[PDB]
Amino acid sequence: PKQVTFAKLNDNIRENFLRDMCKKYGEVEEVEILYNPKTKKHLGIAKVVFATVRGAKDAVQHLHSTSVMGNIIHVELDTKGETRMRFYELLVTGRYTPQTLPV
Repeated sequence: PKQVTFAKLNDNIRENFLRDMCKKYGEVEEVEILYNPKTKKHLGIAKVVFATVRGAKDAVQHLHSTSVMGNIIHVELDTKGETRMRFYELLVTGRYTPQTLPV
């Protein structure tokens, strides 16, 4: 369980921002913001894979439900990205918006 899913990220948070915020908790191996692949709209969700279990755990512990860039973000362990997959489906089809995603 080294993979973490972020949700309700402000659309001014891209890879450099999220990498910087996650490196405080441990080495970071992959960071990816998800977009609508046609319109390029930021969907507020992201994948981060940490080098260690401890990095992912500490990042979730200290970032979940914190105020970042003016709203409360959602951060959770997502071992195979299945939770983020459901988030993606709902967001990229416009069933919800990035800030109204049920979490």
